[PDB]
Amino acid sequence: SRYTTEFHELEKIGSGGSVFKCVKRLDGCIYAIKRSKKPLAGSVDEQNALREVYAHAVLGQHSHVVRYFSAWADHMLIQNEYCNGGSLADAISENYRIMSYFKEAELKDLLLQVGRGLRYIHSMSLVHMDIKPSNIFISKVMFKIGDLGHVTRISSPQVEEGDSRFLANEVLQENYTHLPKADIFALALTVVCAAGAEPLPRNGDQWHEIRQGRLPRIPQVLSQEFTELLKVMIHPDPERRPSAMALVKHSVLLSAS
Ligand SMILES: Cn1cc(CCO)c2c3c(c(-c4ccccc4Cl)cc21)C(=O)NC3=O
Ligand SMILES: [Cl-]
Repeated sequence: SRYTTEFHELEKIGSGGSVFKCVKRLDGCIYAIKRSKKPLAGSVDEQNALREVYAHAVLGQHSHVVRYFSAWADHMLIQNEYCNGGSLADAISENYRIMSYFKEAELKDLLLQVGRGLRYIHSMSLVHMDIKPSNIFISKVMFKIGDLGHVTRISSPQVEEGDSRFLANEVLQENYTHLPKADIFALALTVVCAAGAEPLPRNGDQWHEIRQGRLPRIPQVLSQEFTELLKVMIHPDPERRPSAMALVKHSVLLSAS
């Protein structure tokens, strides 16, 4: 196999199939390589599997999207940029336990970086559809969007919904008029997680209350300007939320730019 002869496996970094940290023998370099069961040819699962690859391959010029090098094929493999700093989810678990979270200046920088990623994705007429901390990777720290498995075209009539902790009500209601603002809503909840919040609910009354536009408790004092920008980003009306372009140019974020 090309995987075996081309790469030396260093360590398993993800299970689900598996992602390994590998050194390509020819270029000396470390890559994250994801191995999955190859779906039946011409199936709906294969189409979903191939969109991730097509997405990766138009989304390779961006500072805040994980770079793609190659993909090939009873397994499919994708070889991406290895991010040395881990996921934002793991940074956020380490913080949780030590009672020291991202401070406001770092929450702004996270928000702005990912927001530039989404601006790039959105201007490609694409949407990500699973923005959450386990799909933001760290490598000045850099934040990069990864895991392009739910990526779709912006006017798509059918959608695979992302994680329910981070899901906009209108997407759940099957309303895809404003898909870009689903990414916006998930970015805000991602930032709240990073600020120190309790694990987000997956359903039930607390789930609904957030979808009414109310921020979860944040165990630290943020400026009103900043808090207000997070709240508008979870507004029940997707049209009231900022576009990624509006986000990155927002005055609240100027001091991060
Ligand atoms: C579980 N896991 C951990 C990591 C490294 C964090 O230090 C990781 C990465 C990726 C991916 C990934 C996600 C989705 C599709 C393909 C890949 Cl290679 C998954 C990763 C990826 O594309 N780049 C990564 O670093
Ligand atoms: Cl997560």
